[PDB]
Formats: sequence, C-alpha cells, structure tokens
Amino acid sequence: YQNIFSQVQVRGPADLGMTEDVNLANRSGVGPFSTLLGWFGNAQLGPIYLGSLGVLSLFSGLMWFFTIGIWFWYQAGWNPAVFLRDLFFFSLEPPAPEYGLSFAAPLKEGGLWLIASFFMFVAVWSWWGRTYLRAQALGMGKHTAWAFLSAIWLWMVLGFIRPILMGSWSEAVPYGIFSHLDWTNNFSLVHGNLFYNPFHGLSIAFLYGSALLFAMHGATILAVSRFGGERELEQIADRGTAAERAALFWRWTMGFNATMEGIHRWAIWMAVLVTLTGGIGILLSGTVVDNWYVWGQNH
Amino acid sequence: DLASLAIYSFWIFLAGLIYYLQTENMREGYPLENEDGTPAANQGPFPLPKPKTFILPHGRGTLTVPGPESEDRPIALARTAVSEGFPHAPTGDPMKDGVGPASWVARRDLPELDGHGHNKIKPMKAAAGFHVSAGKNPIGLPVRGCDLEIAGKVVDIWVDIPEQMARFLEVELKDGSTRLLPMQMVKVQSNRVHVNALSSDLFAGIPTIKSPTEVTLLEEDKICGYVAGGLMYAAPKRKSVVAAML
Amino acid sequence: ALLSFERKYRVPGGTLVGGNLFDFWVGPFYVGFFGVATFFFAALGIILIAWSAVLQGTWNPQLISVYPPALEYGLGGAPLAKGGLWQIITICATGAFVSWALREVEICRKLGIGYHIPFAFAFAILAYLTLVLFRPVMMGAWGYAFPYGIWTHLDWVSNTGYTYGNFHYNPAHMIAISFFFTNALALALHGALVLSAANPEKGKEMRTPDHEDTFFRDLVGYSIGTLGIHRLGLLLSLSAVFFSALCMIITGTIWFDQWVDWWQWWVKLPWWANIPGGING
Ligand code: BCL
Ligand code: BCL
Ligand code: BCL
Ligand SMILES: CC[C@H]1c2cc3[nH]c4c(c3C)C(=O)[C@H](C(=O)OC)c4c3nc(cc4[nH]c(cc(n2)[C@@H]1C)c(C(C)=O)c4C)[C@@H](C)[C@@H]3CCC(=O)OC/C=C(\C)CCC[C@H](C)CCC[C@H](C)CCCC(C)C
Ligand SMILES: CCCCCCCCCCCC[N+](C)(C)[O-]
Ligand SMILES: CCCCCCCCCCCC[N+](C)(C)[O-]
Ligand SMILES: [Cl-]
Ligand SMILES: [Fe+2]
Ligand SMILES: [Zn+2]
Repeated sequence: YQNIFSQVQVRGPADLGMTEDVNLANRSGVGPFSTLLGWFGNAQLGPIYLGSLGVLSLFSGLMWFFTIGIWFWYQAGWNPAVFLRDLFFFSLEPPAPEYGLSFAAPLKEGGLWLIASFFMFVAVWSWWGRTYLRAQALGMGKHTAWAFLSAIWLWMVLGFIRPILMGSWSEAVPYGIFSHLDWTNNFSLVHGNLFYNPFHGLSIAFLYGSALLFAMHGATILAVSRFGGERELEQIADRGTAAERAALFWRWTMGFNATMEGIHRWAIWMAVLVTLTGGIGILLSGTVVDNWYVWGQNH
Repeated sequence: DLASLAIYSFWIFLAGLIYYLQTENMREGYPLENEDGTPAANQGPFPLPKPKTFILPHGRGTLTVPGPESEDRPIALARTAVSEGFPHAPTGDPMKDGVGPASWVARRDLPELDGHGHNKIKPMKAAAGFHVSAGKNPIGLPVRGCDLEIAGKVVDIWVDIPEQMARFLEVELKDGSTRLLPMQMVKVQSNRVHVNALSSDLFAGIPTIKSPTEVTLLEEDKICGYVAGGLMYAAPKRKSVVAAML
Repeated sequence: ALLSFERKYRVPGGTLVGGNLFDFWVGPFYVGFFGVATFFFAALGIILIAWSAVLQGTWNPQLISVYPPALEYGLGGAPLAKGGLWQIITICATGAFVSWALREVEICRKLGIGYHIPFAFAFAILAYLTLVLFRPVMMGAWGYAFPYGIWTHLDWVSNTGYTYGNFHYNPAHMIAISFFFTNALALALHGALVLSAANPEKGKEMRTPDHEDTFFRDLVGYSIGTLGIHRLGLLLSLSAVFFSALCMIITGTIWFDQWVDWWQWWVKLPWWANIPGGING
C-alpha cells in the first residue's frame, strides 16, 4: 500500500468550520459530497464565504470573461459552429501604438481590450483583499496574501507597469489562447533571446526547483504517513518519529535537512521566487535592456 | 547599468535568504552531538537562531525552540566500532525496546484535539453519523499476517473526524483483546485484510492503549513505530510472494 | 556529528548488497554499496569531462562543453574527441543517478519508511534518459542528444525548438507547462497555509488543521485536506515531468513539421471546416 489513493472512504456530519471572528452570516450552505474526490482528498464541497468583496470580485471577474466572450462571438459572426472551431484563434488585441496610453481607442480597435483589462484589474485585486481578510478573521498569519502578491507582480508588470513605462498600451498581452503564445515568442525575439536574460534563467531555476521540492516534500510526507506525518501542525508543536525519520532520510542522503515547520519556509520561497525574479526580468526588458545578447556581451 | 546592479543585489539577497532559511531549520535537533551524547566539536557554519515560542491551545502550555533535547529515555543500543560512523546494534529486542525502524518518540501522552477541543480521532462506533461511504468495508474481516496466518478480525475503524478519514483498524486477537493497526500499513482485500509488516505472532506485542475510546500521541507513536519495525525485524517470518500467491 | 535524536536510528541493516561491508556513515552521509558506486561514477564522469576541457583548450565553466557524436556517426561509437567522450560520460551519469536512487532505497529500508522519494526521483532520470537515450535512438543518431555545457545546452534547446516553428504549439508541451505552473501555485499555497496556521497573529494561540480547512473553504469553497495536498504536489510534479518526456519523445519521431500545423485537424473537422467566416473561414 502506497497511500496514493484511499482504500476505504468514511463519512460523517458536514463540517461547518471554525467560527473565530468570521461573520457566519456570509457563509453559504454546505455543498454535495464527492465520492470521486474522496479517493484523493476530502469529499466535502463547501461551504464558501461570500462577503461583498468576494461578490465584487466574482462580478468583475465574470464581466472580464463576458467582455472577451462577446468580442469572440463578433469575430465568429454569431455562428456557434465557427465560434467553436476557431475558439483558440480568436484574440482581443490592445490599442495600436498610435494611441499611446490614451483611452480614446474605438471599441473594435482596443477599447474592448481596455474595458476587459479594467474588469480583470478589479477582479484580481479585490480577490487579493479577500485572501487577507479571510485570514485576519481566523487570526492566522498573512502568508497566503504575501505569496499571492508575488504572482500578482508578474501579472502587473506584463499588462500594466511595463506597458505604462514603455508609454503604450500596445505593449501589453492580448486575450487569446494562441495569440498570447505568439506574443510570448515574439517578446523573446524582439529582445534578443530571453535565454540571455539572467532573471529569466533564475525564474526557470525556481520553476524547476518547485517541482523538485514538492516532489521531494510530497513523497516524504507520504513515506512517513505510516507515522501520522501529514499532521504537520502537531508534528511542529510536538515532534514525532515521523518528523525525525523524514529529517534523517535527507541528512543521510544529502548531508543536511529541515524541520516540519522549516520545510514549509523553503517551499514558500522556492515558489514565490519564480514570479518575483520573472517579474524583474520582464520589467527590465525594453526599458533598460533592448537586447540581452548584447547586454550579456558587456557583463 | 541598472540591470547589472539588480542581478548583483539579487545574489546578495539570495545568500542572505538561504542563510536565514537554514538557521531557521535548526529549531530542532541542534546542537549536534558525538555518538556518545556529548557536544560535538563541529557545529557547522550556521549559528543557532534566537528562540521562538508557540502558544499551544486547549491549555496545553507552550513550546520554545531551540531548547534542550526532549528525548531522555534509555536507548537499547551499543557501539560497534571504536571510531565514529558505524552502526550501534540492539542490546536486546529492538521491537520491544523501540530502536531502529521501530523507534518511537515520547510525544505528549494526550490525544490530539480538533479546533473545538474534541478528540481528533475516535472509534467509528462512537462517531455520531460516520459510516463507510465507499470501498470495501473492512469491519468483520479476518486479518492475515506476513507469515500467512490469521492474527485476528477487524471489529471497528478509527476515524479522523475533522478530516473524515480512516486512520486505524481495530483488530481483535485470540485472547479477546484488541490492538490498533495503521491504515496506511494494511491491505484491504475482498476476503481479508493483509498486514505485510507483521507476522501473526507479533500482534500481541503491539503497544496497547489506556482507554478503549481514545488514543494519545504517545500511544500512536509507539504503535506506528512498532508496526513499521516489522519490515526489517520480522523478515525471517515473512513468506515469499509465490507462497502468498497460493 | 549527529542530531540530538539520531542515535537510536543508526542501527545495522537495510543494505541491498554487500551485507555490512559498506553499512556505515561518514559525517552525516550514509554510504552503502550504492554510496561508493555513486562516488565511482561521479568521479570518473567529472574526470572525463575535465579531460574534454583540455582537448577543447579551456578551464572556464561558461565555456566547457562536451558534444555528442555528429549525425554521421549514427548510433555507433566515436573518437573520444569527437563524441566518444560524451558517450562515456553519459554512461557515467546514468550510473551515478541510478546508484543515487538505489542508495535512497537502502536508506528507506533502514529507516522503515515508504519508497516514495526514490520512486519520484526515477521520473527525473527517465526524463534525462528520454533526451539523451530514447529519443536519439528512435531518431537514429546520438547527434540529436544535447551537449553538456551551461550555455551550449540552452543553444540546443533553442535550435531544437525552432526546428518546428514556435514549440509552444506542441500539445503535450502545453499540458506539461500547466502542471509546472499549477505545481508552483500549489507549493506556494501549501507553504503559506501551514505557516499561516503555525504563525498566527502575534500573541495568539497556534491554529489547528481545522483552521487551515476553514480558511480555504471560505476562500474557494473546498479543501483537499492535509493528506491530499501532499498527494497533489507529488502528482503535479511527476505529471509535469511525465508530459515533458512525452512532448519530446514524439517530436521528430512521429511529428516532423511545424507544430502549429498539427492543430489543423480540429479546424478541418467535417461539420465546420468550410463554413465561411471567422479566422479560418
Ligand atoms: C529541462 C530542459 C532542458 C534544460 C533547460 C534549461 C533551461 C532553459 C534553463 C536551464 C537552466 C539550468 N540547467 Mg538545464 N536543461 C536540461 C537539462 C539539465 C540537466 C540534466 C542532467 O538533465 C542539468 C544538470 C541541467 C542544469 C541546469 C542548471 C545549470 C541551470 C539551473 C537549473 C536548476 O536550477 O534546476 C532546478 C534544480 C535545482 C534548484 C537544484 C540545484 C541544481 C544545480 C543548480 C545544478 C548545477 C549543475 C552543474 C552546473 C552541472 C554540472 C555538475 C557536475 C560537474 C556534473 N539542465 C534539459 C535539456 N536548463 C537555466 C539556466 O540558467 O541555464 C544557464 C535555464 O534557463
Ligand atoms: C520563445 C519564448 C521564449 C520565452 C519567453 C518568455 C516570456 C515572454 C516570459 C517568460 C517567462 C517564463 N519562462 Mg520563458 N521563454 C522561453 C523559454 C523557456 C523555457 C524553456 C525553453 O525551457 C522555460 C522552462 C521557460 C520558463 C519560464 C518561466 C520560469 C517564466 C514564467 C513564470 C510563471 O510562473 O508564469 C506563470 C505565472 C503568471 C503569469 C502569474 C499569474 C498571476 C495572475 C494574478 C493570475 C490571474 C488569473 C486569472 C484571474 C484568470 C483565471 C482565474 C480562474 C479562477 C482560473 N521559458 C523562450 C526562449 N518566458 C515569464 C518570465 O517571468 O520571464 C522572466 C515571461 O514573461
Ligand atoms: C525556443 C524554445 C521553445 C521550447 C523548446 C523546448 C525544448 C526543445 C525542450 C523543452 C522542454 C521543456 N519546456 Mg519548452 N520551449 C519554449 C518555451 C517554454 C516555456 C515558456 C514560458 O514559454 C515554458 C514554461 C516551457 C517549459 C518546458 C518544460 C515543460 C520542459 C523542460 C523541463 C523538463 O523537461 O524537465 C525534465 C527534467 C530533467 C531532464 C532533469 C533531470 C535531472 C537529472 C535526473 C539529475 C541531475 C543531477 C545533477 C547532475 C547533480 C549535480 C550535483 C549538484 C550537487 C546538484 N517551455 C520555447 C517556445 N522546451 C524540454 C523537455 O520537455 O524535456 C523532456 C525540452 O527538451
Ligand atoms: C521528476 C520530478 C522533479 C525532480 C525530482 C527529484 N529530484 C531529485 C529527487 C527527486 C524526488 C531526489 O531524491 C534527488 C535528491 O537527492 O534531491 C535532493 C534529486 C536530485 N535532483 C537533482 C537535480 C535536478 N533535478 C531536476 C529536476 C527534477 N527533479 C524534476 C523537476 C533538475 C532540473 C534541471 O530540473 C536538476 C538539475 C539533484 C540535485 C538531485 C540528485 C543528486 C544526484 O543524482 O547525485 C548523484 C550524482 C552526482 C553527485 C554527480 C554526477 C555528475 C555527472 C557524472 C556529470 C554529468 C553531467 C550532466 C549529464 C550534464 C551537466 C551540465 C548541464 C549544464 C547540462
Ligand atoms: C512585490 C511582491 C512581494 C513578494 C514577497 C512576498 C514573499 C512571501 C514571504 C512569506 C512571508 C514570510 N514572513 C512570515 C516572514 O513574513
Ligand atoms: C532557494 C533555492 C536555491 C536554488 C538556487 C538555484 C541557482 C541556479 C542558478 C542558475 C541561474 C544562473 N543565471 C541565469 C542567473 O545566470
Ligand atoms: Cl512567520
Ligand atoms: Fe507539508
Ligand atoms: Zn470538534
């Protein structure tokens, strides 16, 4: 038995959750139970908290989606068959260079893209406030809010900070499955191959290192689940043989190890550094460095 | 050049971080010791982090680390060579003395509580509303050991209430008593529950629990350590796959 | 030196080969047969590399590069200076990696834990083997493998990818990226969640798992649980590598043109392939 999938599922009364300082009135009702999810993790769905901040986020989030959707339908001539066969090719592009950073572009020529960007902007930031408040209400640390910012930073640099510094909305990323891929490829070409950007190399190290570390940590915990290893919080407050054997497997293997609490610090930084470094690399492209190959030749 | 100043500062930062992370992961197990328990000369390049204190809920005190090593019980092992770096063999019975892959730690002799203060784990018969929702129900099934003999029968399932999961199987032995077997160490089959880590004759020796309605962290560690120990220490009694295939 | 709770674990037994001959430690490192086998392969490989540096004429890390046999050599041997050295070094890396895994197994056996770790590492090894062994062999030449050089291997990545247009269009490649991104997303969430509970607002009592579940339940209406999150992280990581190998193993073996063109199968489906309008109409 490898404990990848449970052998026997067990169920009881729905869990409504800790109360602490949260406004119980904004908590929805419990959802249905999924036997399917039950084989891998918990079977219980819901309840979900839905305050005003969350309602605002969901609303503008849907509006962002809607805006993109309507342009795609127009590009499809309102024909469902065409909409589905060309779904990955449609693309909501930003204002042409001539428009600079103005909001004067006509709807079908960048205006829809700006509207779409406004909705996404609010959706994302309000959701960020939410991750902070739901943590505050339970008296927990703000580690989830902080980590979320690292991801937000790459997103912000790509569609807002860099375009503004370049002085043109045309520098931002369009909304499309294949179009945003073409944009990414083009971005590298235009700046002299990003493999020469030191920050792109670090970002890759961390993207690789995250899969390396999680494969490591995930397999470790499961390897000591026979000692209740996944109950990490208690193993932190009162170390058990699980935490000891896990630390020793690594010490005997590579010369050093972590603790039940410390490993999660290595984890949060490995991931966070991915978009933190990536953001810097992109922010420097086109504003300070036009060609990383050339830049590299002088360094 | 801005890009050059940035990449330069980043490495300064990364080194500072790794330094911080590493010392932070020294809240447990340090200072290092010689194989005789005395302070080791080399403690490495990283110094010990300053103490931090955890405020434990449900009136269970506090935890401060770094701090004095908690383990103090006797360890039934003896040195094998005069020089450092070699095994220390069991002076008695490793399964009973709790050493090697059968080690256990002196965790708090109380049960783990949930957010409310209720026992985290509990026998299903006493867990209001809990039932088997999917898969083969093991209750009532005979339990087989690695020696291919029946060691008992499952009389219940102990569930983790907050996480709604099976954690132990309560097994009744020939003498009418019972022991808890870790779920992640058993194999539920259609006509039995197979336990590869233990031979039938070793079940009786499984550490017991004070109360029949709860299990403490101390007891869980003793139980889990002992069962895992059978992988190494019960090998002589473990029959081949072709024998089991019959 | 040992950790203050290490003693009781340094017990004999667990080795897969040699009985107790290599059953010992050196500082914190455990050795074992596969411990010396790894050292053997690592040394021989590093040595063979330093020699290739000589024949190359340089001791600069940024410049050193060992290339594989040129296409002309097919799947045969080659002069130690024109591919053969790469060939020997590849054999050494594989031996060093496998021995590392097997060494991990001995350690698992001694500690009485599961074998999940070495199992996971085997996925990395199979990815390496895909690029250096399985794809070249299927393609018919060692030349298709990549060179061992900090920057030269990046050149190989770039040139190989552009050989098929924008590699982004490789379907298997897209799925592999999803897993890589989702993995980093989960690793950040898990790390942050555990820490946010262990380190609540200053002065408050340490939070419980129930708080972790409630937090995510309030946030997104679901909680996979403590066991599941670890099962998940392992699954995303391994799936990411699994799909990386797949996206490469099929490139140049069953797909030769511009990847972007593969998508025409969806656009050409009978019921809408000729309907006028849209991007492709
Ligand atoms: C996986 C797809 C491609 C590939 C694509 C890329 C791309 C694209 C980039 C890299 C980058 C790197 N690649 Mg690569 N790379 C490949 C295969 C390898 C193999 C291999 C044996 O399979 C190795 C050892 C490396 C190693 C390296 C690192 C030097 C560097 C940072 C990676 C990292 O931190 O990972 C995460 C792992 C950790 C965090 C663990 C620490 C690992 C350390 C850093 C490895 C050092 C290797 C040492 C220099 C190699 C020789 C050692 C001995 C002399 C034998 N690559 C395959 C062919 N690689 C980045 C770079 O900056 O390159 C210049 C980068 O941009
Ligand atoms: C031809 C193309 C170029 C290239 C061009 C680029 C460009 C351009 C960029 C990268 C970037 C990256 N590249 Mg590159 N790159 C190349 C080759 C490589 C290779 C390789 C060959 O092996 C690798 C492994 C990588 C790897 C990487 C990553 C390390 C990095 C992306 C980080 C990330 O997590 O983003 C994913 C994370 C995000 C985008 C953040 C998302 C956060 C927001 C808040 C999410 C909102 C969601 C939303 C609300 C909608 C859905 C909601 C629903 C609820 C689901 N590149 C080639 C040379 N690469 C990025 C970077 O940082 O570079 C420095 C970047 O901009
Ligand atoms: C211009 C180039 C093309 C392109 C061309 C390619 C090519 C070509 C390849 C990839 C591959 C990959 N690409 Mg791409 N790709 C592009 C753009 C991207 C972008 C992006 C944001 O746009 C992303 C995110 C990616 C992402 C990915 C990954 C899914 C995958 C590489 C990881 C891997 O295989 O791990 C696998 C992990 C390993 C191979 C590591 C093995 C490590 C071994 C086992 C141990 C080493 C130990 C070391 C020696 C120890 C030293 C001692 C020290 C003490 C540590 N690509 C552009 C469009 N891509 C690669 C792939 O799929 O690989 C199969 C690949 O070959
Ligand atoms: C499969 C999923 C992910 C994963 C998992 C993973 N890796 C693992 C494990 C696991 C679970 C380990 O247990 C093991 C470990 O001990 O980690 C601490 C390991 C490991 N993953 C490592 C690296 C690594 N893993 C990578 C990737 C991945 N590992 C995936 C993302 C990558 C990259 C680039 O993504 C790298 C660089 C090592 C740090 C470590 C294995 C250590 C080891 O094998 O040591 C024995 C060998 C030596 C000490 C030296 C041998 C030297 C050679 C003879 C030279 C050959 C040269 C080489 C071919 C080219 C190098 C030049 C480059 C510029 C190309
Ligand atoms: C502008 C993006 C800023 C991203 C930096 C966020 C790093 C997350 C760090 C985890 C928080 C650790 N802690 C407890 C000490 O605060
Ligand atoms: C805390 C994680 C430690 C991992 C550090 C990984 C370092 C590998 C760096 C290679 C990147 C070099 N580069 C591109 C910037 O020149
Ligand atoms: Cl903290
Ligand atoms: Fe964890
Ligand atoms: Zn309760």
